[PDB]
Amino acid sequence: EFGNLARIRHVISYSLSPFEQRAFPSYFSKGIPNVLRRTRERILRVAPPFVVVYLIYTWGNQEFEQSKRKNP
Amino acid sequence: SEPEHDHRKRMGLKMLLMMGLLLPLTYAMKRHKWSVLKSRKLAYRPP
Amino acid sequence: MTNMRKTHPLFKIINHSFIDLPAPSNISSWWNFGSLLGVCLMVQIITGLFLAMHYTSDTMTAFSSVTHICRDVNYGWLIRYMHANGASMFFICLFLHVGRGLYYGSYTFMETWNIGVLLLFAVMATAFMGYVLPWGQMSFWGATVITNLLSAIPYIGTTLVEWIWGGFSVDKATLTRFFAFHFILPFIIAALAIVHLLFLHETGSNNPTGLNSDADKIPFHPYYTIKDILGILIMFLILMTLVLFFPDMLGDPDNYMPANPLNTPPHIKPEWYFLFAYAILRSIPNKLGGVLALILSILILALMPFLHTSKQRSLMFRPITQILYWILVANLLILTWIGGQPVEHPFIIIGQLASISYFSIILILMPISGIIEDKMLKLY
Amino acid sequence: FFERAFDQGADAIYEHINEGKLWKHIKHKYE
Amino acid sequence: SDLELHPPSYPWSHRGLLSSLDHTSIRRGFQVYKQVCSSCHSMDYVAYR
Amino acid sequence: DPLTTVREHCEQLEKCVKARERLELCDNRVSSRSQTEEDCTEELFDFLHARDHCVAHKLFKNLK
Amino acid sequence: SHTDVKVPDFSDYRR
Amino acid sequence: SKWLDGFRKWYYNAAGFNKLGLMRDDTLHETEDVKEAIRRLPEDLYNDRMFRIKRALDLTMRHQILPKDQWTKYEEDKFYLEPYLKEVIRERKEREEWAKK
Ligand SMILES: CCCCCCCCCCCCCCCCCC(=O)OC[C@H](COP(=O)(O)OCCN)OC(=O)CCCCCCCCCCCCCCCCC
Ligand code: HEM
Ligand code: HEM
Repeated sequence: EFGNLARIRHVISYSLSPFEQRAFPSYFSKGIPNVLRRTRERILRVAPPFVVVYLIYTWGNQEFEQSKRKNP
Repeated sequence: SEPEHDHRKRMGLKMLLMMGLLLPLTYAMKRHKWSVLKSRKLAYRPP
Repeated sequence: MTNMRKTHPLFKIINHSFIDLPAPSNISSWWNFGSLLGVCLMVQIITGLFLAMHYTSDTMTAFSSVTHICRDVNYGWLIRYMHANGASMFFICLFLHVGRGLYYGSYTFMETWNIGVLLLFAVMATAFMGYVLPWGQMSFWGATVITNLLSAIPYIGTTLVEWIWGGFSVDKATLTRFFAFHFILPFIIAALAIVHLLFLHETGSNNPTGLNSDADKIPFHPYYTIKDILGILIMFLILMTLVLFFPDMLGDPDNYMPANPLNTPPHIKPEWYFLFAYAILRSIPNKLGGVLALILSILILALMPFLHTSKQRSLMFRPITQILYWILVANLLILTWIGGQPVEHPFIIIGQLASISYFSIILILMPISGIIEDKMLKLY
Repeated sequence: FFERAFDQGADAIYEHINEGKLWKHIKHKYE
Repeated sequence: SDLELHPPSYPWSHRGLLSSLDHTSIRRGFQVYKQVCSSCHSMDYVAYR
Repeated sequence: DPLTTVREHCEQLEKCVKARERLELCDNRVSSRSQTEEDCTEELFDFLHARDHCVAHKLFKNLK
Repeated sequence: SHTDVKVPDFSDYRR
Repeated sequence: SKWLDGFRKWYYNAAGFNKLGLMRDDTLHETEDVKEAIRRLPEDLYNDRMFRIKRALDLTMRHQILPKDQWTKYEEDKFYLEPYLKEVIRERKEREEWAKK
């Protein structure tokens, strides 16, 4: 329902045609810092549970391979 | 146990060539369509 | 002169649902998994049609029929492996869809989430019964163990055991009931999916920021149309990569033997997307307790909208609940790994600790974390 | 003017990778 | 007991992603099966065609 | 037989030699007849695992 | 004033 | 205390809605009480709020954030929706109290 969704006053939007602009304007040289910024802002909340459960997995397999070992 | 193995890998090679031809075109079309939104600039002047 | 697209009795439905539908501009790729789920369901039915219209599945020689499909039917291996790995990719996309809804505060739609929970029950049932159908060794043992689980309840367990099974081991007609409503129930899944679409079209989509997106909305075509086509091509790449290079990676060798009730299996498990659920049956030492534990896990998934004690919808501005959420996601990964491994030391106590951590995170830890987050924001 | 060249090239790299292994390579001494 | 040995990964001619089978090795293994292994084991789902 | 050639031409690797002398010292201390259920099992798997890892490293070069 | 506005420089995106 | 205030400011900076230029009251989930809190706002606060939401959606669409000079610092994040929301909550509470008896 375009036309009766919201009420916005005094805003200006500028846009270009896709045929008068580049499809990949400075792709790598402006995309690598943003990807590194997002990774630095999110890896401290995503990664440490995965590191702890990798430690849990390795400890479990180490105990399973250490289960009997011809016990004296 | 797997008599289809050679023809399976032949269809896999066909798939890899098909997707290597297709997916750059679809990605370029998506970037071309979304380049209007990714170039949009917004201004707000209250009275 | 009139516009054909807005006055046609059949095309106004398709453009109001597909073309000029206003969608949020800042939608990421995660919502695209939902669209992938739809087309994944479609190709399943297509392969399912190819698994019935040429084929003769038997109550006694089902496995012989399946190997005659793989060997003596043209492209039968291809459609069989697309059916199996499409079930696997369907559960991958369904898990990512559910996690999207769980993370971005999309559970505030009540009836949409409830019929999603119904759809999840239906796809669990279809996947389990489809795994029962080809009549392998460990498929038979899993069907026997879980029908011994469900036979305990009076007048609805026992009566349906004698209804879905002519005899407990084998007689002249056993698997045709499993085949019958594994055949019909994905069409109920498709009907509940179009009800899912109807309710979402009533309420509108949701942005990842969780705010009112009505300031910036765009037509669905041609932005999200080409985004969905790109996602479908990437999904089909991965799907027949799993089909056509590594067909027995997400699968298992233990069901590639004929069924023999005299021969016990050394290691028994369900498929991978059932595995963590199987771990809950290894958690509580009660069969009825395990059944109610499965029902309670999907019921607290349905009950999650009542636990939203925060005044911020999405979790982009909620770091404590984000940390709790990723702890929960890794806890389900640990639960899948535990459900894979057999019942010994100390996998029993890892199962106990993982199950109580899962229930504590979903029940009590997340609303208290939201209360702490709201208290630290000078809100109350 | 590409589909027959597409299938021919995919087949050509398939027997270039697997030279001396497929059945068509050994339809000389086994016929 | 419960202790087992994991077999290693031999460098097969079909181990690779695009690697095909050696069909003369399949023929030689077939006459091995016919001349040795066919007295006890079976190939119930395999025909001569 | 080429795998036998592989067996004595990489038996002299230090880890499978070490597991081999673990196996012979176990064979020494089980022949004392201690009437137990104790065997030379795990080090036998360790020696076979090391020698089969060496074989799968370099078996198929001399084969047809 | 509507004459006080002008389009921004799109030089980093334009060809 | 002072250390609680420091961890509060650190948590505000790590929440991440100051990177998109959003204020604190813009991020409230639009329930019914919040909807008639917005409906009772004056025109200038409402227009600034709508521009802030639209700018946040525009920045989220390109996966970008504002420069650090343009971020919302702690002192200017005032509480403009707080009296409207609290009186809406109070009148809803007294309506519920009247309907209870
Ligand atoms: C410090 C920089 C390091 C890198 C150097 C280079 C610099 C990179 C750029 C850094 C920029 C600054 C940081 C930006 C990220 C945002 C802030 C952040 O993440 O802070 C760390 C966070 C603090 O917590 P926060 O949510 O912010 O709130 C504090 C309130 N007390 O704390 C955390 O996120 C820690 C969470 C730890 C969770 C551990 C969970 C372990 C247990 C999981 C078990 C799961 C399975 C259970 C199984 C049971 C059965 C066995
Ligand atoms: C209504 C359409 C469907 C029909 C007619 C159908 C029919 C069949 C048949 C005949 C089989 C046995 C053949 C085989 O095992 O390869 C089978 C297997 C299976 N089906 Fe379906 N199916 C349908 C939809 C689905 C859906 C939607 C799912 C996903 C939830 C699904 C999951 C499975 C699974 C997991 C197997 C076992 C595959 C295996 O042997 O590993 N099926 N189905
Ligand atoms: C049975 C398989 C399912 C299919 C085919 C399916 C299909 C879809 C489709 C096509 C959409 C719209 C695309 C989008 O915007 O994400 C969607 C959205 C949604 N689905 Fe599903 N869905 C399924 C399962 C579920 C389940 C199990 C849940 C509940 C956890 C769920 C909850 C939602 C929600 C909340 C949205 C709205 C997204 C938002 O605006 O935030 N879906 N689904």
